[PDB]
Amino acid sequence: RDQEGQDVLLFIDNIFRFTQAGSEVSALLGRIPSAVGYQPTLATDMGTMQERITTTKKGSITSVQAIYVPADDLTDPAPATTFAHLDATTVLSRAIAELGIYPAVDPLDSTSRIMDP
Amino acid sequence: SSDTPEGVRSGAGAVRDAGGAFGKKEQADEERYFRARAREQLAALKKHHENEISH
Repeated sequence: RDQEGQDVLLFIDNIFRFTQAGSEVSALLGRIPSAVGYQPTLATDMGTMQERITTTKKGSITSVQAIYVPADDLTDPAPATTFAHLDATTVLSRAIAELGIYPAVDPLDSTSRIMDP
Repeated sequence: SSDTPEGVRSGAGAVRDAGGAFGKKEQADEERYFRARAREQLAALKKHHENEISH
C-alpha cells in the first residue's frame, strides 16, 4: 500500500489467540490482572494494532478475521473489545451446508454497518 | 449456550433438585395419589377367607 498502492487483503486466524496470547505476557511480567483474567491493557493492544488497518490516500488494507467466542458469552471482554472495531459480520451456518447450498453463508444473520441509503 | 459443548445444558432430574414451586407440586402429587392406593390395596387385603374363619 505504501510503496505500490494496491488494494490489499489481510487474513488473521484467529483474533482470540492474539488477545489470549497478550494476557500471558502481561502476567509473566508481574502485573495485576484486570477483570476476568485479561490484561490491564486490553483496549490499547487492540488499538495499537487495528488502527494501522485503514484506507490512506495511496491505497487500503482490508481485513477478514475469524472470531471465537469463549463459553458462548457475547459480553466477555475478549469478544467485546474486538466487536467495537468490526464493520461487517458474515456467519457460516452448518444448517445451510446440509441443504446443499455453497457458499454456506446465512443471509438473515449477517449484518453490515455500511448498509445505508 | 447449549448449542456447543462449552455452554450449560440441563440433565434429567432437575425440577426436583431446584426445589421451587414445581418441585413442591410434584412431591405432593405423588403422595396424594399413592395414598389412595394404600387404601384399595389394604381394604382388599382383608378379604382373605382364612382370616375370617379365625374371626
